[PDB]
Amino acid sequence: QVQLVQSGAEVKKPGASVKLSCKASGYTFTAYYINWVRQAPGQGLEWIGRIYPGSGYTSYAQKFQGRATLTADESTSTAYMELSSLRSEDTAVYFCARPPVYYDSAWFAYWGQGTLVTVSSASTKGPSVFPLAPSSKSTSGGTAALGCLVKDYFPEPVTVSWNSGALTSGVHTFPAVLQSSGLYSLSSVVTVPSSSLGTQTYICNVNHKPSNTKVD
Amino acid sequence: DIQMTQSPSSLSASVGDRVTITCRASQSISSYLNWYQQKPGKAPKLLIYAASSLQSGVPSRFSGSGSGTDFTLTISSLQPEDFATYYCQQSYSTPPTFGQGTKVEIKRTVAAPSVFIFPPSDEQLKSGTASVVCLLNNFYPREAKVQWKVDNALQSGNSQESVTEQDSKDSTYSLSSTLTLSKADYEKHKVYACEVTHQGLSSPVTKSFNRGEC
Amino acid sequence: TQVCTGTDMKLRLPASPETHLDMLRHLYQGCQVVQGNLELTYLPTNASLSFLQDIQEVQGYVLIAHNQVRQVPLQRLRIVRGTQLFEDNYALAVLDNGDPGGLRELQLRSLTEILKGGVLIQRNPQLCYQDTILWKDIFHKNNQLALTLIDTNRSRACHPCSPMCKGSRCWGESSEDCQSLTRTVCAGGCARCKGPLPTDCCHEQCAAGCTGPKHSDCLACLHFNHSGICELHCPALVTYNTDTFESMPNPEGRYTFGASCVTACPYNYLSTDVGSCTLVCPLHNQEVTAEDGTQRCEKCSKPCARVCYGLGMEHLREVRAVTSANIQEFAGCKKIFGSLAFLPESFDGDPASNTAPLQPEQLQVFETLEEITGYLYISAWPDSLPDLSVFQNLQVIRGRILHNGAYSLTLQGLGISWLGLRSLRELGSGLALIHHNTHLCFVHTVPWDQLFRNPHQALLHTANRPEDECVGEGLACHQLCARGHCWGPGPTQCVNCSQFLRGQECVEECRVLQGLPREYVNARHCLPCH
Ligand SMILES: *[C@@H]1O[C@H](CO)[C@@H](O[C@@H]2O[C@H](CO)[C@@H](O[C@@H]3O[C@H](CO[C@H]4O[C@H](CO)[C@@H](O)[C@H](O[C@H]5O[C@H](CO)[C@@H](O)[C@H](O)[C@@H]5O)[C@@H]4O)[C@@H](O)[C@H](O[C@H]4O[C@H](CO)[C@@H](O)[C@H](O)[C@@H]4O)[C@@H]3O)[C@H](O)[C@H]2NC(C)=O)[C@H](O)[C@H]1NC(C)=O
Ligand SMILES: *[C@@H]1O[C@H](CO)[C@@H](O[C@@H]2O[C@H](CO)[C@@H](O)[C@H](O)[C@H]2NC(C)=O)[C@H](O)[C@H]1NC(C)=O
Ligand SMILES: *[C@@H]1O[C@H](CO)[C@@H](O)[C@H](O)[C@H]1NC(C)=O
Repeated sequence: QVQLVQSGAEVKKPGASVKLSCKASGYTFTAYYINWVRQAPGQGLEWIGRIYPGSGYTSYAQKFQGRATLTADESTSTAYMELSSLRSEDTAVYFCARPPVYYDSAWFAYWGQGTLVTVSSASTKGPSVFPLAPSSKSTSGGTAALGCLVKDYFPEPVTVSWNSGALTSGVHTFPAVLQSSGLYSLSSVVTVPSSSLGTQTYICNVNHKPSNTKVD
Repeated sequence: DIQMTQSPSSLSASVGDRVTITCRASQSISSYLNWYQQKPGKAPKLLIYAASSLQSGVPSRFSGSGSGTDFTLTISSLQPEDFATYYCQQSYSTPPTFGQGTKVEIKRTVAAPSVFIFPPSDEQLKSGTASVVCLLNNFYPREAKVQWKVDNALQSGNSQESVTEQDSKDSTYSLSSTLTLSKADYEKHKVYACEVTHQGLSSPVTKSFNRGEC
Repeated sequence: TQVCTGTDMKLRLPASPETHLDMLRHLYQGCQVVQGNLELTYLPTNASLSFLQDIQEVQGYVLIAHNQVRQVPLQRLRIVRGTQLFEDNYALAVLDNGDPGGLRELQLRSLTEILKGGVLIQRNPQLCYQDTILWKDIFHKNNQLALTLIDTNRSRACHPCSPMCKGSRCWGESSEDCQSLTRTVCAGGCARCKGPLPTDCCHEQCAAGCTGPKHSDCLACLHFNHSGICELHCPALVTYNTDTFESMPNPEGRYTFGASCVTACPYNYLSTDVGSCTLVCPLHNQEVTAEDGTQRCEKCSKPCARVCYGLGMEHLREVRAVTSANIQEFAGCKKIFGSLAFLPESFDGDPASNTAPLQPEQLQVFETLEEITGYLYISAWPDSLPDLSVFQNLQVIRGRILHNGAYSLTLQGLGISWLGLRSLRELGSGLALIHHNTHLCFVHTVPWDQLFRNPHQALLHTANRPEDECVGEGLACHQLCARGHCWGPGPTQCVNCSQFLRGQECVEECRVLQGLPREYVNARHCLPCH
């Protein structure tokens, strides 16, 4: 399969640099333009620049001719996007895409699992995991609700799953909300049958990359 | 840079209806337009590149047309799987620019919210601060209101709601509120209620519980 | 021959576009090494450029600009030395190729060496694979600071490289268009190599690439090619015996001609004491012409005698045309070292200095002229004068300097009726361009093939007076003109006189005993006696 895997979903201090990698596979990496598009939370798409691996030829926009250095390795098949000086307005989710058939065309298919980049001065804190035990009040006729709770962590995001990605049927993961302290918080519940309450065990999987925390 | 403008900004229609999203350019574009479909939490997918030319894999119900200033994205039969923010992109000159996006959300029949309330964990009681979370599940539309009545007394301001995106399957939203308080202000009352006013409800559904009763 | 001379017209539009393509076909056909610049400009979409297919080396720069062609066959172009540079920085300029017409692929699959200069590729709406090339590998080690201004402003989509291209670096869409690295993959400190191994490293004297470690396995020479051998210098013409250091001639000695070692300088070239082939002698030298026809440069101990310089030489270097402010400096000149250009501005004077415009009578100054080293350019000529008979004694135009690097004889936009160059018997080099002369005849009556000295020469002619109109009227060669060869009407314009030329007029028989002072015969020339 033709895939693009990005890595570096972390938070950086304002003014510092950040190098985002973009792994490639399933095709000749040097044969197609690897361009970068960013999108702020709840905003539109913005095109940074493109680069042709094998030659190293780059094409930037006037907004990023001072920053955003692009590279490429034939041996490791990686794009390695890198900004020099970060701003508060440079907080976005960075994607790496490539054209479908032609190498220089400006329509993008085969995108990658983008990595979010937060630019703020506050410290990186780990999330707290609290369970939501279903009582007699939460026992419906044939169904029952239960979930985990993530509270007070400064940088997004968090990968929340159930049974290592086995229990996905009837699951709603809520988006995080910014509290008074400036620390996000969200929830994630699962609609399980009441007849199968005491039959199966339910564990929430909370994965936080910016602080490297895995609590189950 | 060439400014791309779409219309409308938001749109709602039922399953089977046709959708017309108009994209306007601030410069004459010779059919160098591209369309995308970005679902929440995922990267966009190339729907229709270079005006009319459709992309492989993309359903045939997606058609593109237009030239010069105005264009048009068309969905002959709207489906629940078509819930996403649609962007248009010009490929005329560096840099390629996008629009603000057209967030199209489909429409279904009225669905009543499944009200559920969970007591604050005992592990959160030893922390010094406690909060209460209520659950509203699988309801359309997303027009709802949740009031926190503690001992028959409204507690507003100290609550934050978090509503998910529209489901791609049954087209139903889900809401979650959080009553942020302290432990010193927590154990002075016993009854915590969850009152919801929704379209699919003839009377405000109130499901409560009592502290220290399990 | 294998070696041809480039041009020097740059972006300047061709005066005769109807013959512009026929020029390029005469210069480069069969040519492998281009001494000078390879300038391909203003070529229609329906142009056949199959004469460029042999060109391996270009000494100057390469200019491909303002063309409608989709393909320029330069697959064998191995090396661009860049001794001259377009705009002084670029060894390869690809500009404004378009108007579907337009250059699609460069296809320079042999170009692996650029000794001096950068690459300029801009405004090519159809060109692809320009940004797929690692240009840093083509540039020489001593040219790693060479600029690169490349524009990918395309109006079409481009297919990727063929799966054979490892690294996806190509000059086109074919499998043969793959770029072969010869610098960036070299082991150790090799400037050029045939692989990533130290055994694949090529000799220091090699240029483009190698086929082996030897200095006889090169694809191109960095300096000089000594009969299949790449060397830093040619073997000196002089050997000094280590006792007393007397100079004795070297049997293995060679002259430096371009980037190759020759046993003898080619035609129309001069041999110097240093051991080189030039078109212009060094300072304070004179041209000693041997009896066998060969010419050489010799240095003078005592200051040289006064020499007559033409335009483009010495004190007339920056002078555009022959005017009435320099017309007297050609007076009494039998041989002119330089060129003669007659523009429209020649015949309008200077009101601010009360200088009268050049008069047709003053042109008789060139009556003593017998040889021009540069070229003869006439784009303007007095309507009164029916011919170029003021150059009636001119015998040789060397063409060591060429107009736009191509033409040694240019006659355009004149009102002359015939030529009148009865003494002209040699055009040492360069092409001849005679076009747009409304009333001009006696052009096809000239044995042009006799004047040329190499097969890269020809006569480009158009828009003159139709030969059908010429022969219709009584405008044909005189009966006494041998083989119907003449420069004009009358028996005073015969190339070859059938019998007994008297003075400047051909007669049928001299009066040896008929009354005209008993004219005695001396080598077909009638002369007075007693
Ligand atoms: C450079 O070189 C290119 C070729 O490599 C030259 O391009 C060709 O130029 C010639 C010039 O004579 C063109 O021929 C003319 O074409 C026109 C236009 O043809 C159109 O209209 C026709 C209407 O009847 C139509 O039939 C044509 O369709 C063609 O293609 C289909 C394909 O299926 C084929 O089935 C048809 O049979 C046709 O062949 C096309 O749509 C045409 O009107 C001209 O007719 C004149 O001449 C005839 C005979 O002299 C005369 O009887 C008519 O009354 C009329 O006066 C003429 O045929 C040719 O089409 C060009 N081809 C291409 C591919 O461009 C180019 O000209 C060269 N340039 C230079 C500067 O030299
Ligand atoms: C150096 O010059 C020699 C001789 O001029 C070239 O050798 C000739 O190469 C051609 C093409 O391969 C052959 O057809 C000839 O027979 C060769 N002649 C001789 C005498 O070998 C040689 O290719 C030149 N080398 C370079 C690097 O230019
Ligand atoms: C690209 O070329 C077109 C015309 O060929 C021109 O209008 C446009 O300005 C060019 N763009 C750039 C960035 O040079």
